[PDB]
Amino acid sequence: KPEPTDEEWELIKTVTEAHVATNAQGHWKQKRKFLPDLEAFSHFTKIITPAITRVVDFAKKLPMFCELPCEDQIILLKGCCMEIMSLRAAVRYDPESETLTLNGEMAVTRGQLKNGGLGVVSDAIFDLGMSLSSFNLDDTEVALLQAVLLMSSDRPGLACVERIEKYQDSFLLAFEHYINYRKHHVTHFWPKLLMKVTDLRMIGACHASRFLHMKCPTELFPPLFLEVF
Amino acid sequence: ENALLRYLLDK
Ligand SMILES: COc1nc(C(=O)NCC(=O)O)c(O)c2ccc(Oc3c(C)cc(C(=O)c4ccccc4)cc3C)cc12
Repeated sequence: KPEPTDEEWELIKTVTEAHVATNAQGHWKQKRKFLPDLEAFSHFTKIITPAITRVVDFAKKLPMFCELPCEDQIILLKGCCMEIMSLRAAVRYDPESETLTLNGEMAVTRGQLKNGGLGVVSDAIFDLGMSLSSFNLDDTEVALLQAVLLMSSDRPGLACVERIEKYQDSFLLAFEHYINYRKHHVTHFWPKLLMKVTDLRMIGACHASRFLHMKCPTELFPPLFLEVF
Repeated sequence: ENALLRYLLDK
């Protein structure tokens, strides 16, 4: 099966380095602090702003992202924050405590997130994290999933649709070719990862539909959180 | 309209 080309290895170095530079902690498990309906919902929305900022930081370290006009950059980032933040929490599922880790510091339970306004989406993120255990995603695989979600040509209002689709096709080969090389001991690993991308895409849309729901004065919500929905 | 997100996008 085809393995990464010389230029695909450079793209993997680049996107991996971007991810590791903008991922909270990375110890995240040992700096972890466990937590003991607009009052859990403050103390969450409050902790989003740094997580949104870390995503912006990932995108800005990707030279392909920086070649786009900022109208398209805003659009891309508005469509992939919750996806990336959801993946970043789901890869930090602890099977034993049954927690996800936010900002590499706060362990939350399924209940805490549903109580903090995520609603059904928290069930989706936990379920994903549970299923991502057997996948054993490394930092390169996570970074490439992130770049694939960022370079979504389907996002509304974009100008450079075909340029974005080309960037996304570069990541999808590099990622598949890396997958072929990592030789994961799961059957049809590529097809199943592609289904996970879709799980994340569904998380980004459901969250962005519960927003339109809570309109609960908008100024109780952090400024960045409102610009991304 | 998206003014903080724009401020962070530009350095
Ligand atoms: C997975 O999500 C998240 N991931 C990470 C994370 O892991 N970061 C990445 C990394 O580890 O580096 C975080 O830090 C998060 C911090 C706060 C957060 O807060 C939310 C959000 C964003 C939206 C809802 C709504 O559903 C909703 C309610 C009303 C209106 C609209 C939407 C509810 C809550 C509590 C979600 C976070």
